[PDB]
Amino acid sequence: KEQQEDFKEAFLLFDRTGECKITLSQVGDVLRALGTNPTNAEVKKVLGNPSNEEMNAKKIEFEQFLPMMQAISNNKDQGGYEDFVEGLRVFDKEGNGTVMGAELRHVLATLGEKMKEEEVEALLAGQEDSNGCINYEAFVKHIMSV
Amino acid sequence: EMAVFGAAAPYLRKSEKERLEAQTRPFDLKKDVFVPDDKQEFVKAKIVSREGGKVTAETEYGKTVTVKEDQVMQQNPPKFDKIEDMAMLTFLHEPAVLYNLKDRYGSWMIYTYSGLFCVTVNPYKWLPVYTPEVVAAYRGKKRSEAPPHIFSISDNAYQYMLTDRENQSILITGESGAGKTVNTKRVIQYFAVLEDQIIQANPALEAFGNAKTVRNDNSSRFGKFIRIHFGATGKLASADIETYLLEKSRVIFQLKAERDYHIFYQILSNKKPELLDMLLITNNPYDYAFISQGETTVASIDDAEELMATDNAFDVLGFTSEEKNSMYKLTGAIMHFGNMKFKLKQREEQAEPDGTEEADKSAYLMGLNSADLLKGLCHPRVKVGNEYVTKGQNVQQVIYATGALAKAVYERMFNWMVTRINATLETKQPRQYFIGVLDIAGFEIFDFNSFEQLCINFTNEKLQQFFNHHMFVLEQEEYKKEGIEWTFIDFGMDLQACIDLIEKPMGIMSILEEECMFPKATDMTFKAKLFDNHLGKSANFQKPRNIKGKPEAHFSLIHYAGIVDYNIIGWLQKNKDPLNETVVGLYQKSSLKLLSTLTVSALHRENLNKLMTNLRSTHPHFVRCIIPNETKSPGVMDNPLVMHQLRCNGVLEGIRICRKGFPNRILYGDFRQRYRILNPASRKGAEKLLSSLDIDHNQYKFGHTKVFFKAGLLGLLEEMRDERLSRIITRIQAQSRGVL
Ligand SMILES: Nc1ncnc2c1ncn2[C@@H]1O[C@H](COP(=O)(O)OP(=O)(O)O)[C@@H](O)[C@H]1O
Ligand SMILES: [Mg+2]
Repeated sequence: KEQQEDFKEAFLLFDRTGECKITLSQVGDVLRALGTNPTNAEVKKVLGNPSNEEMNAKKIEFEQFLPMMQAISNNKDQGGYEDFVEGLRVFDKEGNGTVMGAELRHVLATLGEKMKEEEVEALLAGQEDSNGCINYEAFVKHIMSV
Repeated sequence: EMAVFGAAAPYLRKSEKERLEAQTRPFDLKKDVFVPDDKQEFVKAKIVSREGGKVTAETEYGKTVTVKEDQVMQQNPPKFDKIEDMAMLTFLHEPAVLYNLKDRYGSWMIYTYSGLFCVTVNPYKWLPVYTPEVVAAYRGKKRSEAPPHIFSISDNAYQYMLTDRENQSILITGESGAGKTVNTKRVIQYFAVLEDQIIQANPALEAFGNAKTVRNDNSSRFGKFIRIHFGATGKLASADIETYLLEKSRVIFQLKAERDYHIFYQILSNKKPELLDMLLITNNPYDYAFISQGETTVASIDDAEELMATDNAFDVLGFTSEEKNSMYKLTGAIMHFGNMKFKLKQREEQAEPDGTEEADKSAYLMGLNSADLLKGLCHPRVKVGNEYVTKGQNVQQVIYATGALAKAVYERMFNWMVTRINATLETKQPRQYFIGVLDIAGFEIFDFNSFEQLCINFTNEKLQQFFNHHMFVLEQEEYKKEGIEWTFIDFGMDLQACIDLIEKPMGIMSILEEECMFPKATDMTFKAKLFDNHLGKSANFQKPRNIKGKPEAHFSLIHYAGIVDYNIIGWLQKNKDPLNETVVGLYQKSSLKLLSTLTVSALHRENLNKLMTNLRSTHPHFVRCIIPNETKSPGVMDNPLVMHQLRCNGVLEGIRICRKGFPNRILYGDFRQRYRILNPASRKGAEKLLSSLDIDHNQYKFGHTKVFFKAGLLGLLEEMRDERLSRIITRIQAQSRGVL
């Protein structure tokens, strides 16, 4: 029950209205700050795959949020060091342990899911060497350690 | 960078952005296929809807026709189109090759690799790819990295000669007009970097060894083999030229829609009146039997300009002017022979001459005696035991003899001319490890295939058998090196049936030669004997076909390209080769160049066997040339014609033979270090991952230095790697969202 107590304390702390109510846009952020790394599919299916208009319209309370985190805690798909390093090594053309920053930016903007520039720039802030390359080993240490 | 070439770089290889945009070409493989058409008989379409056995598809041109679902084949994915080399095509299909070739040619792309071949299409305009800077760039470039080009294979052959110390040969064969001569000229200047002499002589050889076909106006009937004799250090030393398979039937006989060789018509042009005056030529082609029966003249060539070009080639060259005058004299004499009439002596089978004035002109031309020539022709003398005895000849026999003599002297003229230019070009520098460059006519399949077409088809069949044997030898050597063998069956017997039907005893040519010596043999008897000895007994032989009202056919064969029907009429008249000997003595007793001068199927067979035994000593290299369209419009190309030529050239069969084994061979270490992304946990790990891939192990073979497997396994591995890395990217995005 203590874990539920912490969940509700975080929920009310993140509640700016005092009604233990949040929006759908921030439910994923709350879940991730509570120890999850889900994809958009996971956060949409728990809500029933709502549309864009319903995404920014409806609001969810802590009582209705409890099943979401209860089910998410049953998922153990979070990745690992080996998979991330193997994925980032293919971009290491010279194979010294570094990846081109510009190529990483372009593939992030085109391949996979595009993300806002500021968050990724802060994530890589100080993670790139003087040559404009990012040592993907230290980058992996940085991203998953937090 | 690809920018070394500069001006030609876009033509040689496209840039990255075009490849990227074409890769994302949105198409669903489940709805776009290839459907047969009516006039092109191969088109692309997308299925509007599936209605069971019959499916309705919309084509690019725009049509609402429907076809049975069994006649539609899979279409190559857009992510893999416009490939530089189509050897590893994901879905090999007969129209897929045509589609890829036309898509490339649309981007103005000429050279394309097809495994061991090098397919090139013929445009009609100047291109910058032959810039000397490009030649320097290709110097030392291998087949893989460099874009497709003939210079790449030439450099590969040069490197093979350097590293193995053995002769190398490059063979070119395509449909007449595919531009083989031009390609040979480009490659010979590439080697040069004497070639000026080669190009200077080329017009003469072309004029003396070409005629207008129903499909082409400057067909090269005979084959050419140019040998570049190098030095011990691989420096150009000298050049030789050899000619094989000259068509005497062309000189003796012509078809309804066919011309004779260019030379006769050139001299028939009056823009050199002195030659006509000294040759006693009336300037009327219809007055000479040997030429009239063909096609009088065509407007595609101005004749006189070609005559001046040939005269310039002769005059400024190693030989003098009186020799040229003698050559013209003898050609005119050959022309004269088509006017004798003869007549069977009353109450006798011997035949005597009537128009004893053409004989006078011919004898004056050769300096012989008209009476002596007539007596020799009418009453030839042969030495039996130790005494000379006369022989009897009827009108038919003497006609055949004179035709054979004329064609033989023409062939000897051609050979002597080749020898003369070769001697002029040759120089006394050391000669070592010659590189051969052969060009020959293609696997022509007209609507009225005849004996000459049969000979060309037999030669092409032999060449294809040689190619298959070379592929088998290479694959077996590779397997022996790798210590594992697969499909240890040679491909020669996969093609030997046609050769057996053609050349071996009781074959078509043997049977024809048997008819030649039979007392009374006619075409009807020839067909009857062919059917009796081969109908049903031999799989290849079969009855003729009557489709869309072809003129006529008598029998058919199953070549490596397809079913081809031939004709019989006239073959006996076109195969007889009685070479009189007394007239040979008269020529050898002549005050002219003739002193230096001295059955068709058998001589052709001997020449072909000489060619094959010469070629076997050299390591081969193969090129393919295909015309895009009948009209000279460069951009447009006719799909049926291109597909027919692709079938004829046997690119598809070659790539299929390659695919029969395990073409995909990858270094074990490279595979372990590259494709381990698929199953993330250099030999133990490689085999562990391969076993744990959860795929049937019959598809792939486990080696020691190179892992082998079929393209089906490779494609599945690549696509599952793609989806796995997509999943990894999605997980990375989820982690980044978690960071937020
Ligand atoms: N590299 C090329 N660029 C442009 N046209 C070419 C090229 N190669 C061949 N051709 C075309 O091919 C024709 C000559 O073909 P040719 O070599 O005589 O055929 P064949 O070898 O059957 O005699 C010319 O009219 C020319 O326009
Ligand atoms: Mg030619």
